[PDB]
Amino acid sequence: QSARMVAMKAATDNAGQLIKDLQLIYNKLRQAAITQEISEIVGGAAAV
Amino acid sequence: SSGRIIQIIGAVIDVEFERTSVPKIYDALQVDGTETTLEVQQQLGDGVVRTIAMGSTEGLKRGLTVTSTNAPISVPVGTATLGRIMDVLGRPIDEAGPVATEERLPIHRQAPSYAEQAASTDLLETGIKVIDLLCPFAKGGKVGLFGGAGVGKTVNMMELINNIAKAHSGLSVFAGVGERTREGNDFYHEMKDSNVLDKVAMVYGQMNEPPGNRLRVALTGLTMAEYFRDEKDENGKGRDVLLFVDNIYRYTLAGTEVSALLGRMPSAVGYQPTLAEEMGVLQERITSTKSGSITSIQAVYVPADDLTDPSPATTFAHLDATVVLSRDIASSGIYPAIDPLDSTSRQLDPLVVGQEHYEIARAVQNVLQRYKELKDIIAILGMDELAEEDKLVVYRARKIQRFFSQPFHVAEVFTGAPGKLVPLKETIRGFKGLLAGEYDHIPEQAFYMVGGIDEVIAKAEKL
Amino acid sequence: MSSGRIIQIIGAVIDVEFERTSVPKIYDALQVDGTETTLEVQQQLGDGVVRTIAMGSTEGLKRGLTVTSTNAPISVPVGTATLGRIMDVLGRPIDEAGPVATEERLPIHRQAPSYAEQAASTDLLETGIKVIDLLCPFAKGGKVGLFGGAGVGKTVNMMELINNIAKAHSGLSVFAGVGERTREGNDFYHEMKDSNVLDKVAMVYGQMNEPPGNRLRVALTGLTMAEYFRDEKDENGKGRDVLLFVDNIYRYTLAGTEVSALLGRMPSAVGYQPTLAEEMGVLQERITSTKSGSITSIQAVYVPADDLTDPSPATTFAHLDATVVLSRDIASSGIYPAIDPLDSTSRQLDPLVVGQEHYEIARAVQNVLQRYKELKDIIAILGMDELAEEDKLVVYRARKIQRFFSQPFHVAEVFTGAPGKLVPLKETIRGFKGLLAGEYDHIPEQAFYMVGGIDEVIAKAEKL
Amino acid sequence: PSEISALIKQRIGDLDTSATAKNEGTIVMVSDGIVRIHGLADAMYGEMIEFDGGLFGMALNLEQDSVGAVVLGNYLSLQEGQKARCTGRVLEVPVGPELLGRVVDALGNPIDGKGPIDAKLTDAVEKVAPGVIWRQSVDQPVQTGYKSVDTMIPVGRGQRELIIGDRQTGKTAMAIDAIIAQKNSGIKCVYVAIGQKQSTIANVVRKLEETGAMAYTTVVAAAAADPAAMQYLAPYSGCTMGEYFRDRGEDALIIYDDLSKQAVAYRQISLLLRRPPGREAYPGDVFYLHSRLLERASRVSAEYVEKFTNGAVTGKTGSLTALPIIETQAGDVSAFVPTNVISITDGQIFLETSLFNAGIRPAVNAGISVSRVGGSAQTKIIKKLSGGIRTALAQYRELAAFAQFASDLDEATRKQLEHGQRVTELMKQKQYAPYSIADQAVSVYASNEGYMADVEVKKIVDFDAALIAYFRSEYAPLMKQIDETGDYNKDIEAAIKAGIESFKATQTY
Ligand SMILES: Nc1ncnc2c1ncn2[C@@H]1O[C@H](COP(=O)(O)OP(=O)(O)OP(=O)(O)O)[C@@H](O)[C@H]1O
Ligand SMILES: [Mg+2]
Repeated sequence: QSARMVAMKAATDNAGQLIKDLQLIYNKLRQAAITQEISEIVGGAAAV
Repeated sequence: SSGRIIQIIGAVIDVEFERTSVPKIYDALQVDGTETTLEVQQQLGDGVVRTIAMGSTEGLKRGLTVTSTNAPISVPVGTATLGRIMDVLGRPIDEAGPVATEERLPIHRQAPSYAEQAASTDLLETGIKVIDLLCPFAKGGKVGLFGGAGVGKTVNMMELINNIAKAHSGLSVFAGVGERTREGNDFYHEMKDSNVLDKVAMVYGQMNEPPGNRLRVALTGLTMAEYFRDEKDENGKGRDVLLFVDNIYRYTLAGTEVSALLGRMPSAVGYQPTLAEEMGVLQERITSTKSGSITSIQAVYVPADDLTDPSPATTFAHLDATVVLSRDIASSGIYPAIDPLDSTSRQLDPLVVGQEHYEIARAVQNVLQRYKELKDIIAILGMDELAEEDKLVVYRARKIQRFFSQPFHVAEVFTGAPGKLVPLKETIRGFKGLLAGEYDHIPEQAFYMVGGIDEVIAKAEKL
Repeated sequence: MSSGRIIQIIGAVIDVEFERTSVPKIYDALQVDGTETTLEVQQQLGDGVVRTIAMGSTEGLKRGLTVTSTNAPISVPVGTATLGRIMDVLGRPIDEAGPVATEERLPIHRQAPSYAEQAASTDLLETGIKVIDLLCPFAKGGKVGLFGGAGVGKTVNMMELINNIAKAHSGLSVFAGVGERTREGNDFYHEMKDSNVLDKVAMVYGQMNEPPGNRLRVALTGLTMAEYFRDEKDENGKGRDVLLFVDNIYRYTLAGTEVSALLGRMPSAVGYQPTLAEEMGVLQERITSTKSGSITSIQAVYVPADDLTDPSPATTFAHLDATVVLSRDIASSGIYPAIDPLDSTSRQLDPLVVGQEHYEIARAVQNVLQRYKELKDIIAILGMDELAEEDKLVVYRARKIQRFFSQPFHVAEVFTGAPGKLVPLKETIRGFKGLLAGEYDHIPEQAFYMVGGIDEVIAKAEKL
Repeated sequence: PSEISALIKQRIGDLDTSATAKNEGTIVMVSDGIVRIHGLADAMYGEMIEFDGGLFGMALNLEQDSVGAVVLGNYLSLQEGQKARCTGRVLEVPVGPELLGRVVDALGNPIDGKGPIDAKLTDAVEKVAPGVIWRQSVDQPVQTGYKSVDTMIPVGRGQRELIIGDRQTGKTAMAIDAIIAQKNSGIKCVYVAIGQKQSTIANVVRKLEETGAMAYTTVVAAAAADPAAMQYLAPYSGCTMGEYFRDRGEDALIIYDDLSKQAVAYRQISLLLRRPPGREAYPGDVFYLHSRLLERASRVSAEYVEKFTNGAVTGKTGSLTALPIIETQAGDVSAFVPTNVISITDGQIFLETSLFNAGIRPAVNAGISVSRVGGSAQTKIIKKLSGGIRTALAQYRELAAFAQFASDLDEATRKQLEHGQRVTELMKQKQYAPYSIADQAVSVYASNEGYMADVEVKKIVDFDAALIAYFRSEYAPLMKQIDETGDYNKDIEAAIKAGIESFKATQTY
């Protein structure tokens, strides 16, 4: 019982760490997507 | 006072006219060399116009004279088109000789007015288990078919065609919109061997023609359906007609193609800003009226199974049901192979369907979705370690899946082409009994590939 | 002869022509002849052609209509009477209580403060709130990052700040509503009025019912107000040191993006104006102290999309000096204010700034509060009495700390009775140090709650 | 018979009284309801324009040599050479209490087939919000018949509150049901529909008529088959009609539909004007566009009322509550348009797809939906009784994970879990079944009294309905008095508890 308890605690901690990781990468990707699309739009508008 | 070819770039065409004589929008322009025709898109002043080529894009010479008709695009309509396949221009493409009628009508009428909406919602039944229980239809409705590539979707539409034809003198009509012409020919011949073409009219846009043609096939089919509905027969009310869209997405893409070359700026995805305008123009001319109604079926394609972008988003704001086909249920050997858990309709309402049918649908949703989420743990341990509770649930879910297996009326060769078209009430009875457990003592196989309780019991007794 | 006539109108941008011998400079002020709308020179288009923006609605207007200039940037009233008065960006009263009393007018723009005037010292503002006073001391002429949602007493904290600065340091208060919603603005007014503090503050709002230029320039408006008050010298020189309240600078950046887009200029990485940093700075450098007087800033900050790496907050942090964050749970725990005493960061947190002992004390408090925070989960799950008794002592002491950091407010006096208590350092410091010594481990946590200095705490404890 | 003949003749002799010296323009360029015209040197900004075909147009771009204007009616009837003409006026639409029971165009033109409308008054669509000095606080509540809504998310007369969520989430139903609850409020209501299937529109119409509430109600719809400009301007017109009564000292409610959609239309229009695009093609002023609309609705200081009436009315204060709706893509909040919207409202409400998919009807997620106006928008009794729900729902939502758990956990956790599960289920509700505040009151009392903390969860709704009917019959004067006032008193609660314990003692559920 003790060992299972400790392992669950560690699992929770690793989950939190991975959550941080994913959140950071998500922010980066959202920024990149916005950049790409706005560049597309401005180029297309500049076409005329 | 004839215009001339002044500039051509790909799909966009321009013509000079005498400033006094100026064509109006949406009127046909006659190439004085070839049969090819031009539609006005916008007036460029000074007698200059912008147009799109209806037909081939060959044989074109800067400075070739072109004339007009000073009138919108009108094509023949009437019973003299049934069982015939026409081009975007309404010409015989089936080599069955010219059309017989001269009843020609334009294609850009306005949407039906507000005051003339059918003052009451209606319902349509198909005699099909999963649909008439979980995907109800309103006569005049809007239906979407998403995905499905391991099964014959055209088989499903043709089944619905036989459904409506035997169900009503209300004829049917299909329009080829970016048609995978292999499947189109297959459908043509299979309807042919069905001997059912008298209630069918055919126009094809088959991924080989300037984008305008594939744009406008939709309008053609719309016009045919409109007029055919408007033929008030012996009573003052014509038949309620059915439409088949080869793909709405290709209708969107047709305008999407040359929008930028039109001088249109791109949209949020780079699309055409007039997307919603044309979409509504299309849909609002598809309704139920005070006298008669028109409904349609739309074969839907989804890009990368992604719905979270405008191209399906706009469509969804006009449908009434989202029939999403299922592949692995087909792998389960199910004939219809339609998902029972994702497909919905806005028509699922007790006030319109009654209470009992609605609540039966509720219960079956609950049991199926609960059975799904236990799959993992069942795999991990087995049925035994689960409480005795939900064992009957598993059995009932399996029997439900079997009950959904509906032999097709018209395949001509899948199980003998047997029709079921079971009444909604009988299926209600059967599913009510199954939910209660009236027959939760029989192997699910007895519920497989059959219809009502009579067939299930007879099968269980014969084995 | 400065009358020029409208030549072209789109949306909010406005174009006029003038004589090629008399051309207004950029940022000059144009009053439309016969109407109360005003035009702002943006870029000289040559040929006596100028492209400008309007200040308000643009309706009914028609081309060829004459417009004069002022040959100068925008000037607004400034003076002592400006308190208790709500004006537009143009410094024109909207309280509808008569015109502005002063005849003193100053142009909105001026260059950045001289390098020579940057004071060769850096010291700390005294406040009596007992929390920032230890953990995140403010510099003199600093920028304080503030975060957290509404309903946690933001207005209340501002109330207390104003009260203290005006009371002890005789500070004057200026508030700028960038992109304000009218209802909360009016509520804030009524609060200014009931709590007898309105007479000491100068108020200007820009609503989100106005074209962007209004919202952009209310900032510089309030800034200049503050500049005038500070540079207004006192007896024997040494003009006051003042505090500036500005809402949602992020809205400011957004309005800058607005006007840049309307000019038809390409976006930035995310899509802000490419010049973003320019206006950000131009705002910043006029926020500082001088050899005469000082200015300090409180700025409401909102982080859209929670991106600490977004360009706008990134540029913000380039000038931030202290960070204060507001909690929801802490307030729900009946502790006011709900300042998280664990995320607030101060550039001034150095033994070279607050002194050696003060620095070490604060670090020790931080350690204790951390230590208890990771204790919390174990206390919850595995009980309490399964740990080191020293850890339990830590628990009690940290609880006393948290109970103590909240205090009555002199603004809270009118709210719920209970007159507030002003407290400086050198008593907070001593009391906290003694608490760290554990010499008060014989007293319930209650004596620390809703109370002033440690002497008061012991008075209550004896009386409890 | 001969009557009209005299009528037409007498009318005719009233005309051609002189020759006009008007200034007008002519057509140079046409594309998709957008026209470049030449001439008309003098022109009001945003002047409404007339054309030889009887149609009308809206002038936006006053360039130095020409004019761009958008078709208001239906183009595909205009050709270069035809002559425009300004009206010497700005866009204006009619208002008036006679508009009740009437359905019109975004221009204010009947579509109900009920003939002309005798509006004595018309007004310019575009105006400005009153002076912030003419704002006084919000204290009168607005009822929704939704216990969760009316408890955790109070709504006061003149407040801007946002319903938001993903698609097919009953948002339309939420708005209309909120409308229904106005049998007794005495306020009037306006529904604004944007880009909708006339079928849906007519269904809503018919349903409302069944409720009969289309008598203190007016509605306009910019369906999907309408000129984009019509759609773009329509919400402003609705705001105009609302402001009519607001400035009459009256209190009312209005509802938008798909402000996102009209934003799309405006995007398209601006784009066709060759204006500089912004992010996602959105001209920046979209923020300005929406904001200049929303703030026009509020609760005003009665002093403003009095001075506007010039003495006509002196007692009441006008108000107007704003209930807009935004549809979202996969529940994002970071999209530019919603992001703009958020900082504008006084409070927001989310809809979660899973809950309705889980059959949670309604599917509101109270976990993030807030109303920063506080209890000031509740009645005293509800203001009193909300806290129990508040805290119970809190505790549940932190620790709801234990559903299958708590076979070994401490008992207090189990009891609190049962409490939470029951109260969570309590809010499941059907459309067109508004709860009077008395009904909500008895439900909350039974909740906090724990008299439902002893009954199975599956029949909680049945329990509630039975209780409802029981009081409704037995103790009608009590609820009468309650909803007359909405005050919490020891006598009142004692009567309520006596009735409850009687019900438990009496007929079972
Ligand atoms: N509490 C309820 N009980 C029973 N049915 C309900 C309930 N709430 C909503 N519905 C049903 O759900 C259906 C769909 O809701 P609705 O059409 O209002 O979603 P929507 O978001 O407005 O759709 P769209 O996004 O297309 O505008 C309605 O037809 C309504 O009958
Ligand atoms: Mg809706």
